[PDB]
Amino acid sequence: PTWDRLASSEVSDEYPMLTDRWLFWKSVKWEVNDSAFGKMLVQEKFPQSWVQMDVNVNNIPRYTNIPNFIPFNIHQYMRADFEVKIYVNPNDFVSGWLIMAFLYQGSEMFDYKLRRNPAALMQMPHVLVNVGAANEATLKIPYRYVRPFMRCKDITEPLNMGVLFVEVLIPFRTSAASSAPKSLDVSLFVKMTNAKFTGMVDGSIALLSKPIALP
Amino acid sequence: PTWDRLASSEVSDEYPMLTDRWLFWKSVKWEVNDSAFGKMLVQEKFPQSWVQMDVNVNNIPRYTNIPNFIPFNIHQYMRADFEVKIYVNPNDFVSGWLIMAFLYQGSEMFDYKLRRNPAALMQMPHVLVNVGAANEATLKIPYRYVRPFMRCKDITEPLNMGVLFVEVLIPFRTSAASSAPKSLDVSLFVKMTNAKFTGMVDGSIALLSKPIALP
Amino acid sequence: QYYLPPISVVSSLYAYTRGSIKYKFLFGNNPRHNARLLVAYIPGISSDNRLTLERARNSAHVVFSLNEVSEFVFTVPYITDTMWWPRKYGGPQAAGEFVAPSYICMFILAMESVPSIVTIVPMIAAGDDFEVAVPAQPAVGLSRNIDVIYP
Amino acid sequence: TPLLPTTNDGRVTFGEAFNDLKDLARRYQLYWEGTILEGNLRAIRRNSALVQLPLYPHGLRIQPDVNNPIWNIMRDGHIPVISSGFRYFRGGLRLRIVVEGLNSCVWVQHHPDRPSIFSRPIIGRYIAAKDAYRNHAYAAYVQNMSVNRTIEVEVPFYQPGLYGMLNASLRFTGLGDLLIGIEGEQPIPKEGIEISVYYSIADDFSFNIFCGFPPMVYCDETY
Repeated sequence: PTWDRLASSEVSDEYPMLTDRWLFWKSVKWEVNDSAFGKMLVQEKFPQSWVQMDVNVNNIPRYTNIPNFIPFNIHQYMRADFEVKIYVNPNDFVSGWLIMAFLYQGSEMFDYKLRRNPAALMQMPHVLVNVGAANEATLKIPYRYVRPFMRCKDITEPLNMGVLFVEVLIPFRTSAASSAPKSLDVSLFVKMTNAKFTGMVDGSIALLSKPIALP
Repeated sequence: PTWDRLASSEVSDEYPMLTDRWLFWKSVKWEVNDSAFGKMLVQEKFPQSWVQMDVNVNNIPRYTNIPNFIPFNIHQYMRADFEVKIYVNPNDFVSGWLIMAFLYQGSEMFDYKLRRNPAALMQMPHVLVNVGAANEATLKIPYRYVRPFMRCKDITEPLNMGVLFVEVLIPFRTSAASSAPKSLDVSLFVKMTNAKFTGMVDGSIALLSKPIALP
Repeated sequence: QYYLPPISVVSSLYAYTRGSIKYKFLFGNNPRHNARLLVAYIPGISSDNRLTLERARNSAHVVFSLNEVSEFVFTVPYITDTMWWPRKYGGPQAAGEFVAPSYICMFILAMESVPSIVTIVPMIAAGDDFEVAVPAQPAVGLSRNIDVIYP
Repeated sequence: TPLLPTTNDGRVTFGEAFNDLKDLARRYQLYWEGTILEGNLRAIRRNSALVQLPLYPHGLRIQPDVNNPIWNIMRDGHIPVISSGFRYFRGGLRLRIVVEGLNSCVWVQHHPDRPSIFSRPIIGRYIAAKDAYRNHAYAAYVQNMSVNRTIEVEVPFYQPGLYGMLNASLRFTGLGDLLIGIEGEQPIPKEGIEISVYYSIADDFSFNIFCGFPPMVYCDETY
């Protein structure tokens, strides 16, 4: 008697051998020269952008290639808790701060564009990252969604549970000299905690499409 | 202490939820008009032809599409016992017989072409199939190979453990009238019993090729 | 005028629904004929454009031998992302903008003493675990008076 | 530092506690108000809908204008403000529809399986073809306006998801349209009729996942 069991009679397929490990996702590079207050380094529909991080030459994501996304290829409904680690690489002669927060089903609020300001990001679940210490910081994102299961493929827009933000709380500031850097590197590791897939079909029974970006 | 454990330090990955069920493979149609003694209906490298039964438009097999062959996509070594069921469809006014036998690593014997004659097939492990009763018949093929594990992808020719034969023991014979058929349908179901995969890599790290046929 | 099953009429009186549906097939052959049928159901596809005998052989399917009985009963369960499903002919959305929570398909895999034509009659009833939710404007009406006044 | 001794959220100095925002959201506030004139309404109108009022816990999108200034200077009430801080909700509403200048009967129907299509109310004729009259078997409530001019109704949460979406823009996000209508031939007076709808939270209501508040504006610089 919990409400994920009230959506699907078929039991869930749980393959922890090929899920539940830290996967690398993206690395992003922010500049000294365009790092202001409220600069958006990462603004992604999550976990859609992570799971569809692998793209074709014609730019359709394929679940087949990463052993972590192997069940997303053969099911149609899925549900899982996430954790996003952010690592920035420690350069001692600079200073700056990153704020990373997650907005549950953010993209469909009427006031979405107003909630990007980093003042508003200090009110949703967030983490702070320096360049000195406080390099790594792990967020936690439990499954919270309108329906007890998310769709894995199209027919619109599967796997859009929220929006992940990474913004500049204190601008990337450097010393005035040439041995100083022009940028740094910020790497985002993901993993799934309670992965339940249901509605096991074939592959090639549903399609993916070239993914759309947030404004 | 068994000799599959003496080839691989990594333990085996066993996903019985997505393997170990009867999969359909091929259906073949044999005629009254070319059914003689020793006619070869099926002459395949097994289980290579079963696992690579799904082909591209450019004709490269893709493990990704059938939830049964999902581990063959992400590993490089594998080992498993098989069972081939053969079903022929019962037409009462005809008669004929099928003999199905399996020849361990047959394709590399110096006398391969001499062992196709159905007299020689009655000496390897085989089964007989009528059109009246004795419609279904299940063969059994334990894993017997030179090395304790089979390769799953190229670089030559992965998953070639033997040769499966289906030949005409007693010719397909009909009544001399028009309500008689010109052919029948013969369907081959496979399944895997002890599937152990090892050497888990990515996909797209090794390739498949357009498969070659036995002479 | 439509001869809706008992399950259809009751579900025109409610807003949501959920649970398995039973299909009972009845084959008008006689033991001389033989064939095979693959009845499968696919849980999340709403239009038949994309499915074929090798795509539908990977879902939950039973292969029916066409001679073991005349009356074959095949239960498609309830596998969805949500807990209640709206009806197709009341609200909410736009009629043919509808997505059923699964598809059922029937795939294949000639004597002169026997009738060529085998007729199949399908029957449909709700499964044992089936429920209906909120009373709503009935999607149907009695045909006592089938007259109407278009605008 | 030293801490300030407690008053039990005010029970010590005043008489009561104030420890929940859920409790302030149970005090009625203006949901929508407007007029409906005779031409603005429908032509063959014997059992017909008058307003199609989309039901949002965060209230309607306030149009601030000159001829009713509760929206211009007060903006929206305490209930839209508390609602903007939360992402989902699971409950019903309580309404009070005070329909003036009409003397016979006013049926109120609740359509819980209707999508959230508009953010404004639909007046009179423009109400869609299938909400234009009273339906069967939907939860309804008729009140004769000579006996009492105030309708008190509670709309339930009849909707299939784990939540209903606050702050919205199938699309089954909420608890669908409420419909208000006249029950017979009536004289629609000159200067039409005024409907005032007040709403609040019900006792089985909740606000669920707290994200931040959006940016606010101050009432004090409206003039």
